[PDB]
Formats: sequence, structure tokens, C-alpha cells
Amino acid sequence: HMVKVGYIQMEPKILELDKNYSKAEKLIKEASKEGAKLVVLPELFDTGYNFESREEVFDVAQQIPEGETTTFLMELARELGLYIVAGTAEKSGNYLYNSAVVVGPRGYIGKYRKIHLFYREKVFFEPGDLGFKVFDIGFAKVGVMIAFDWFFPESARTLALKGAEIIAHPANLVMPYAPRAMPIRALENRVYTITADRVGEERGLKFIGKSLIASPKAEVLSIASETEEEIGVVEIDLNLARNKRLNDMNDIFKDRREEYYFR
Amino acid sequence: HMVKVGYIQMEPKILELDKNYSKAEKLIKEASKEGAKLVVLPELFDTGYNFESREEVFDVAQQIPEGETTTFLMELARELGLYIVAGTAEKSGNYLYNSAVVVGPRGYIGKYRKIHLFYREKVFFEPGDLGFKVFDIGFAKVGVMIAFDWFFPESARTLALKGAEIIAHPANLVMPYAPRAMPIRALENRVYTITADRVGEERGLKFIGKSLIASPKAEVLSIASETEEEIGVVEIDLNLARNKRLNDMNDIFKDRREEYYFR
Ligand SMILES: [Cl-]
Ligand SMILES: [Cl-]
Repeated sequence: HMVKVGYIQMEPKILELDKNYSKAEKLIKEASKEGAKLVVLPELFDTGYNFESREEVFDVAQQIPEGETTTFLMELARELGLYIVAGTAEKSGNYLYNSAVVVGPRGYIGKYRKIHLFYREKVFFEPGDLGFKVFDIGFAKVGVMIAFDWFFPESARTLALKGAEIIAHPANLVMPYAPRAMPIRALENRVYTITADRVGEERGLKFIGKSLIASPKAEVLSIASETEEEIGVVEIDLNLARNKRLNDMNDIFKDRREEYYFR
Repeated sequence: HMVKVGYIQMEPKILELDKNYSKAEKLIKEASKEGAKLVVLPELFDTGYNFESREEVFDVAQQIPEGETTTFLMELARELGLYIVAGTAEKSGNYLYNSAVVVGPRGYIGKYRKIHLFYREKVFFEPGDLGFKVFDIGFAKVGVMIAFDWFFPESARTLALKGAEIIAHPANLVMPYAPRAMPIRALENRVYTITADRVGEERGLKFIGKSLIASPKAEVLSIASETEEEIGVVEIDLNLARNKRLNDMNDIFKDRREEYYFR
């Protein structure tokens, strides 16, 4: 029930897939040496974010799972004996999705397509259509959401109600709020959250860094710099997430009264 | 559009209804002079909180709206021409509810019964059975929730989806979290929140104070001390709560995708 998990805070270079693979590899190898068994990369780590046209992203985006990003991550996950959740631009026929892939030693585990698109993403990407999924990685059940999904408390709630013990959260954050909000998402659901943000400025848009890992008690177990590429790895206690008792008398999920919600 | 609202942070003395009325009156008179048109009093401001048995509270609890607490609040609201949301122990036949009463210049408006009971409340009180209600007070729609209701993101979400522009939140807080959480509840629903907490130690139980008013942008507009009785009144812009645009391409409520939540 104790396991080491981490974020990889990196600076994707827009449209330079090979360079971004190399950077991810370097940092993930560092995280593996610290003992991480699950690592999370940022939203759109492979392509970058701040596109000018649909064409330029459509021309580089890879299919999941046959394409280059997924195959790269598979090789790395098997080499290092760990699980990776990573944000990537997904080409599916004529459509692009803002996706996250989950890989492990056995290969491709599954994917998530961003349900709540943010700002100009609606110009490039189709809204996600697979719902909120929880993946079994043996030592834990891991839910995935991407960036702006944090804003909707229903995102994490749905993952937690489906049995997520850890929420892996690839992100490219631009608003100042997520670092204050994510510990509340962790607290209200009694889960661990791993927000992996990028850094840098990209065609005029500044990302905020501040990747963080939050506990079921709203503790910030690790928080990154605003500007620097870095990893954060911490040991988490999965029993703290499986036990929904806030105190002796209140189990948070048994205390929900659905008949009074949304009505 | 622009209106002044406030919290009253007081220290109820357990079982001393008349003393608590006098204290509330004093502080609400101060809030009226500052221009408040809506004031929120703490959870169970009339009875206090940390009961030793159900009998002790059953013996002082008042009916709503015929009982002493509601009639007191009605007299005060008429005299000062304002709206009051206040936490009170409700006697309803043979049952006790941990309730909030809404009154205005013309009299009794309605009530709310705490849906999510916290810790030893379960020993004294029946779980609320009226659902989450929004009350029309002319210049605004006010939703009400009580104390531990904050922990469940569905509480504020249900109020906001029913049209709440302000969430009045009587509370007796003992955990450290709500002052960090309330701005996120405001932000995610684009509403104002007024958390009126008590202070003091009562039979060994310490309340945290820190009453606060939060904006749709997660700004703490006013926050009280840990220990002192005080008021806080601020001018809020109700158009910032009515307009759910986060930015020029994302409207928070139009961006919700219910088909993917809880399933
Ligand atoms: Cl953001
Ligand atoms: Cl609390």
C-alpha cells in the first residue's frame, strides 16, 4: 500500500515531437531512479499547445495506440518497469482529440479524451467522447483528467466514484487557480492528485508551472517551480485514499445524498 | 446589480437563547449601519453546538416559524429593513433539524434543513429532507447550505444550478479546510459565498472563526479573525455571478457535459 508516484514538469517545444520525446525520456529516467512506479507528463507534451491553425497540428498528430508517441511511451514504460500517463494530440481519422494515454510494462492500457475543452482548443480539437475512465495498474486504480477538467468538480468526483485512488492530471495551466483548487479536489474525494504542468512561454502564452501532488487531507506533498523543468516524486499511502472515513462518524461516500443533488 | 452583504461572526453561549439573541441584535445593528442588505449568522447561533444529550437541545429548540428564534429575527429584519439567514435548532413535531431560517422586512421567507450531518450531529438531528433551496430576496437569489455541506461539491453546485447568485453559509467550523475551500466553491460555480462562522471553545471543542466572503473569481473579499466577534460587510457585483463567462470562449454552465458525470 505505499507507492512512489510523480509528475514530470517539462517545457514542450511546439511541433518538435522528437525533441519532446528526448526531454520526456531524460526526466522519466530521473524519476525512475528515485523509485517512481507511476509518472505523469503534461497535457500535449508531444506537440505543444498554442497552435495557429488546425493544419499545423493535424500534420504532426499521432494515432493512439499505433502512432509514434504511444509507441515511444510503451518502450520507455517497459524499459523502466513503470506506468505513464501522458497528454498527447490524438489523430483519429479526420478528427483531433486532446488526449491522454496510459501505458505500462504490458504495453497500451487505454486513453482518455478531454471532456471540457478550454478557450482556443475548440478551434482545433473535438470534445472528448469516452467519458471519465479509471485504469487498473495493479497496485492502484488511476483516474485521468486533463487540464481544465479540474474546474468542473464533477470530473474528479466521477473518477473517485468509479474507484480512482489516484487522479493523474496532465495539464497546461494558464490561470492562477489550479494550485489552490487541486488540494480541495483531493480532499473532497479523499484521493491523491498528480497535476503535471508544463512551463515556459509559447507564442505569447505563459504557463504557470506549479505541478503538484496533493493528498486526501489536502496536503501539498510536492509543488514545483513556476519556471523550471523538474520532477517531483513522493511516497503515497494508498490506504488513506481507500478509506473514506474523514472521522469515526462520517464516511464521505456513504454520506452522499444523491436524491438531493442536481434536483 | 451592486449590493452590500455581510457575515456576523459571533460566539453563542450554549443553551442561553436570550443572551445569543442580544448578541446577534447588537452585531446586526452594526452591520445595518455599514449598509448590509443581507446578513448571515452562524450555524445554531441560538442554541450553541456541543450538546451532551439530545434532551438538552430538544428542551430549548424552537419551531419555525412560530417559535422564538424566528419571531426575534423577523422583528429585527423589519426594524432594520434587511434579509437575514441564520442557523437555528428546529423543533418539528418530535424531530430536531439543524436548520437555517430566511427572513426579510415583510416576515418569514423559508427554511433549509442541513442535508449532510457532521460527527455528533447524527446523534441529535434528523438529516435534512427539503433539499437545497434558492430564495428570492428581490435584489438577488440566495441559496443556503450549512457548515459541512461545503465538503460536498454537489451542495453549492445544486444551489448554483437552481439560480443562486449568493450562497449564504451559516457554519460552526472545526476543521482547518473550509477557508481554503470556500473560494474554490465560489469560483467553480461563479457565485459569491458568505460563510458566517462562530468563534470560541465550547465544552472542549474549538471553532476556527475565519468567516469569509468569496467572489466568483476566488477572491477573499473579507476574512475574519480566528477568535474575535466581528462583522464583515462588502459590496458585491451581482452581475459577476449572473454572467458565467470565464473568458470569451468558455461559459461555465454551458460547458458542463452532464452525460459524462456520475456514469
Ligand atoms: Cl488553468
Ligand atoms: Cl469544518
